[PDB]
Amino acid sequence: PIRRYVLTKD
Amino acid sequence: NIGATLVGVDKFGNKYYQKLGDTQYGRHRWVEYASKDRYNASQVPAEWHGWLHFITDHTGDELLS
Amino acid sequence: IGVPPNSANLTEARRRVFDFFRAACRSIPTIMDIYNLQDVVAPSQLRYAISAQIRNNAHITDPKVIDLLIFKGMEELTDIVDHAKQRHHIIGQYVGKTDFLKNFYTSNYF
Amino acid sequence: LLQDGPPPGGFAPVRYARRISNTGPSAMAMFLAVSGAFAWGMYQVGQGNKIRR
Amino acid sequence: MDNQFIFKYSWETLPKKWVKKMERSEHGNRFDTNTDYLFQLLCFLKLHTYTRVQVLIDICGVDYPSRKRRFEVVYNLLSTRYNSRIRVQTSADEVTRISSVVSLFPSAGWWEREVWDMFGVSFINHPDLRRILTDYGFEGHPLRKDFPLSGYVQVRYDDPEKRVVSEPIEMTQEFRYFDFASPWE
Amino acid sequence: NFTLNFGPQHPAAHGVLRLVLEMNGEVVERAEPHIGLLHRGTEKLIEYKTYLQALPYFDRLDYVSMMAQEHAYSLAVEKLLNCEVPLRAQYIRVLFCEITRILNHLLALTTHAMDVGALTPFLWAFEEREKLLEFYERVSGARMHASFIRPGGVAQDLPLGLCRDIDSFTQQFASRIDELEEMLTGNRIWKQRLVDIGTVTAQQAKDWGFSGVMLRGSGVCWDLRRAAPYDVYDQLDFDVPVGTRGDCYDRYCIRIEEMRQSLRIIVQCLNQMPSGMIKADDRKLCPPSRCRMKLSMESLIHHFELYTEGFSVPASSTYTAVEAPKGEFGVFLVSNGSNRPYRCKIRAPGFAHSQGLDFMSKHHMLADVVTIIGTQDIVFGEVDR
Amino acid sequence: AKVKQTTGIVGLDVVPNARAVLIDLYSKTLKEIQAVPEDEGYRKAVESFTRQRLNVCKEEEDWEMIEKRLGCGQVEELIEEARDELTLIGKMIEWDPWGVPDDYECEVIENDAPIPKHVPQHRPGPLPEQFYKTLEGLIA
Amino acid sequence: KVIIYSPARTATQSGSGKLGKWKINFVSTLKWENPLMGWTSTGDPYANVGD
Amino acid sequence: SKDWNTVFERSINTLFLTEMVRGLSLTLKYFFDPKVTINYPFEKGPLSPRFRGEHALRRYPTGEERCIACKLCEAVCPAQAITIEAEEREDGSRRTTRYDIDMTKCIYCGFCQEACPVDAIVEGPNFEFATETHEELLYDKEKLLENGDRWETEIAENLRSESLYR
Amino acid sequence: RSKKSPMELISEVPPIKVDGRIVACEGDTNPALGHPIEFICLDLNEPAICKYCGLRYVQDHH
Ligand SMILES: CCCCCCCCCCCCCCCCCCCC(=O)O[C@H](COC(=O)CCCCCCCCCCCCCC)COP(=O)(O)OCCN
Ligand SMILES: CCCCCCCCCCCC(=O)SCCNC(=O)CCNC(=O)[C@H](O)C(C)(C)COP(=O)(O)O
Ligand code: SF4
Ligand code: SF4
Ligand SMILES: [Zn+2]
Repeated sequence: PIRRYVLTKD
Repeated sequence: NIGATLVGVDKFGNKYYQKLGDTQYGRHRWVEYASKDRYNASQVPAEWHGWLHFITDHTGDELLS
Repeated sequence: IGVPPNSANLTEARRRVFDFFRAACRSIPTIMDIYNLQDVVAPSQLRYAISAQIRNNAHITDPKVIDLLIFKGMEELTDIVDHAKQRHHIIGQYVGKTDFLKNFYTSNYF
Repeated sequence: LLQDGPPPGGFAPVRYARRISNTGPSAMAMFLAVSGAFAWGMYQVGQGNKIRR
Repeated sequence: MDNQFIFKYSWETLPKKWVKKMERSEHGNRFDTNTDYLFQLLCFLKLHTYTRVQVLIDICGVDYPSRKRRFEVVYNLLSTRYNSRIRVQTSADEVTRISSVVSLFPSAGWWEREVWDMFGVSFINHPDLRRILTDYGFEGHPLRKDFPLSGYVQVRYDDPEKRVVSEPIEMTQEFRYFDFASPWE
Repeated sequence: NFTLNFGPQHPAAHGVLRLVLEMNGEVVERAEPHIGLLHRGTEKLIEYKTYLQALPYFDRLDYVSMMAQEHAYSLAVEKLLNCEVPLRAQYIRVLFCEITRILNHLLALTTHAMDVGALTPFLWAFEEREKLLEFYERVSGARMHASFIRPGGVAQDLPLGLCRDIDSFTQQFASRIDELEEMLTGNRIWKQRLVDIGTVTAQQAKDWGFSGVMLRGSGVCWDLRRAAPYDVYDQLDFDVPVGTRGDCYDRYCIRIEEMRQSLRIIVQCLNQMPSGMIKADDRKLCPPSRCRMKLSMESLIHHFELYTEGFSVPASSTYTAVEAPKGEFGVFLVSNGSNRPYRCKIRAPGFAHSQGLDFMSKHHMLADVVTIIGTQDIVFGEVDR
Repeated sequence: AKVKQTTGIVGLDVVPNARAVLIDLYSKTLKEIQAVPEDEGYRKAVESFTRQRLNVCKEEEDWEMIEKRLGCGQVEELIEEARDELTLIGKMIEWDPWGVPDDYECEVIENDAPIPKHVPQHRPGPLPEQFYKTLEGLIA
Repeated sequence: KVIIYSPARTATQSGSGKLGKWKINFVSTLKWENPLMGWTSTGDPYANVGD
Repeated sequence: SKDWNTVFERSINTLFLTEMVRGLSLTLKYFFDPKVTINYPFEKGPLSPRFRGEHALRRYPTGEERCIACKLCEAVCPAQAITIEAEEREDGSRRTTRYDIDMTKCIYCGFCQEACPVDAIVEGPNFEFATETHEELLYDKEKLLENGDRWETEIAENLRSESLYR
Repeated sequence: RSKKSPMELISEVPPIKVDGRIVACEGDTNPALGHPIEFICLDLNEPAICKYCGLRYVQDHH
């Protein structure tokens, strides 16, 4: 159960 | 030296005594070595070793059977 | 005092190396005085030994690596100066046909 | 099937609250037991000195 | 004050570019920064009112000899009045100076030296950074995965000179490494 | 200010303690303890042995609270494994942890008193500690180093004739505590040799990481077994003693009250002892019964693959924390996913207590330093790992 | 009704009439936070709870109600809490950590591994209301 | 002088769970027998580091 | 604050050492009580059937040795004390030709005892085996088998007694 | 006695007689104190040796 989401701006 | 009764004998000659208390430990059972020359510090056999250390309630004479 | 930040460039590390060598030379009478060694060695060739050990590692270009060697040298110097290192170790570290035939005669693995 | 455990009904209660007793000699009476003894003893020493003289 | 509330708050309140990555799990909340904004992050986490992290439990260290940033020091923290735990960690390197946090938590002065001793990650603006655990004449850093378990030098007493002298290691019975690893896992 | 070299070679100062310090002639300025004389190297040796072989490392560390030390390792492994332990095992683990707390407090109190000079309660308390080392002899194989607690449950079930003996001991242990306390608390010399010594403020304790009795001797109600209760402690009823002044005398009173509370918890655990199995059953990390592996195939396979390979902890990392008698003891496990731990750092409570000695002996007498050493209860097995 | 007498914590001597000093610190922090930008969460939260604390302490007149209807510890702990907040404000003004970098990434993981009910897990009671009402304003 | 290689799958067992991992093989081939109990002695510190 | 009636009692108590004679009288109550020490050479302390002492290799009642060279004990020993060498006898069955234990490395943890599938090795209740030479502590196969033979009548009874557990 | 090695001492023990085709050997009389149970199919003209115990079994008649 792995939720790995990488952030980003604009 | 002296105690309540005497519990069996040994092929090495040392006699094993037994005293019974009420609520506190101390002076329960000991050995009077047959010899006196430093008694080798270890002369109890395998049958009487368990009885001396309260490991087993068997006398050691009964442990043979 | 406190540990300085790592040098930005090699010319800033070079003065650090000179300062470390300077401090090592300044403290060199103390080792000879507190470890009771006068006839075995003179203080002059200890300079040569320190210079050799500091010039052997002269090909390093990275400022961080040079700074780390200076750090480790300072720790070793403080260990030696203080009553941490023990006698007959400073003197241990400091102060034909061919090689192949000798190495062959002594062992297989050289 | 013979797990060791508490007896049916539980063990007896135990006290753990640092019971305080009082076996001290006294509170004030020792002062008299010293002072009156001192006075009477000094009188006896005076009588002994007179006898020795 | 629990895991989720702290996660929301430190996601909103914390300035960006500080936490490189973060995790939320039952094992522990992590805040992986980038080995430069460490003093700032700890200072914010120590002085802020809604995160009054006061005590630094320990300063760990993990040697990964497979990544470019070989070492990874771990800062365990604890907030007494909020009753919560924060685990901040970075990525270090064998030749690099990571900032020290003795100014904030004075207790770190000895874990700092121990991390220097075991692995070799030096620190800046630290009063001592002297070896604390190994021998005075010890060489190398033992907790690195490179260091052999038996070590490099042995110690014995020789009679020709009445003193204890170190010598190259030479063991009577070698350390038997049993390879129990199996497939299907 | 001249410098003299401490470092006595005997357990009359706990042994293995250099402690070079600065002297103005009668008042010490800065004391620098030189730890490392007992750096056996457990932390490096952990990574080379499986999760079962590494358990006896934890008995050696802080070798007076044996079962309170391996308990942290067991809890960490259980957390990394999602293993559920039966209730009876939890209760007996709590009981034996309380016994460790009693042993540690007795040993610390009497060693500190003998450092001060009072040598008669020392032998009285070891006479009483005989009775608990005998209990340890009964359940496990060895008197002191007992690998009783395992990640699943406990190693073996309790013997039949144990609870009666434990309750018989607890009947008179309170009177024994009163006898030991009457000789020191009410005494005059003890007060003048402890009061206003080594005072630590709450801010100082928090800054220097003094979790344990030192933290609670400054007015901070931080009990890990109440703030973060791990085993069955919510059911149990006990109080947390908290001091008012950070001097050595209030730490002594706190330790006495902690022994009282430990006796209370032992009584509660003896009363509320359920039946059932001792080892876990959800995951496969427990050996099969020796009367079962000799007639079953899968059980024998499990026995073989557990006593050679061991259980493989899934790859993760965590920091557990239990309330050791010294203070907060925590194990930072990093699991590679294999049967051997990747990295296992051990957070010794005595490490921070020993580093915080420099500011505690600020402007004190030199003989005023041995009492500060005694009041913080430092053993050097945990300090140097 | 009377003086605090003992505070129960060593090294934390009682500060008589702590409400005045507490109000002074809150006012200084409120008038000093104007340096940092409004849009950021840090200011948006510090202004929120500092203003809440100022209102709740100005409504009351004695310590035994100030700490009672806050429930955030004794009236004296709030003093060093506010002092530390002011120190943090000053330090972060000096640092100036603002400005979201253009090339910014943050791998946020949501690992969910269940742990047993018998491992040491911090299980405390609920927080006071303001701790929860602050995040509503922070998000919106 | 070291050798960098990936250990091959063992023939006796059909699982491929130990593959994909690379190791450094220090050639620590110097081992002898203690002439009292038959134990294997070494003088090379890298006897099993790479393993 | 004082009332001229409590300062008198406190000054007197601090002047007549009452709190010291309290402890002085307390220390004397065990002087006439029975003692607790034991005459070790004659009477020894109480042990338990699970005691871990000097190792012993037991054998079958028929006479065949019980060890089958399974090497579980060697692979589970945390201290790496046990060294085993096996070989197929001309009889056909597998047995040990060199089974020795380093009693200097051994820690008496009982892992080897509980890892045997056949109960070949056990820790006897013998806690008195201090020697004079270091090389004697390296227990080889013959010495360990002799230990097993010597304590068999009690080792077997100990195993049978606490067989309800493990 | 100790002059006889166990290999030469087990050979003199007479083989057991079993009426059936397979016999289960458990070591000692108590199952928990012996080796794991081993079922041996004794069909040849030679005794079947228990691999754990070394005991031999001979089939007399069905
Ligand atoms: C059967 C034959 C037996 C022969 C032996 C007698 C029994 C001896 C038993 C000895 C047992 C105790 C031994 C302990 C050794 C150390 C004790 C020293 C304690 C001490 O010095 O404390 C001082 C007070 O005691 C003191 O001052 C001690 C001196 C007290 C003298 C009493 C003076 C009373 C005068 C009353 C006169 C009455 C008549 C007047 C007309 C100072 O106290 P502190 O510094 O600790 O506390 C703050 C005060 N500032
Ligand atoms: C008794 C005393 C105890 C301590 C003794 C010392 C123990 C540690 C000794 C340190 C060991 C090291 O390698 S630490 C020092 C190693 N660092 C360097 O050698 C710098 C690299 N070399 C250069 O920069 C230049 O070539 C240079 C040669 C400097 C000049 O040439 P220039 O001018 O063109 O620059
Ligand atoms: S575990 Fe027992 S049977 Fe197996 S090799 Fe060791 S001693 Fe022999
Ligand atoms: S008792 Fe422990 S250390 Fe000793 S031989 Fe057995 S398994 Fe190895
Ligand atoms: Zn058989």
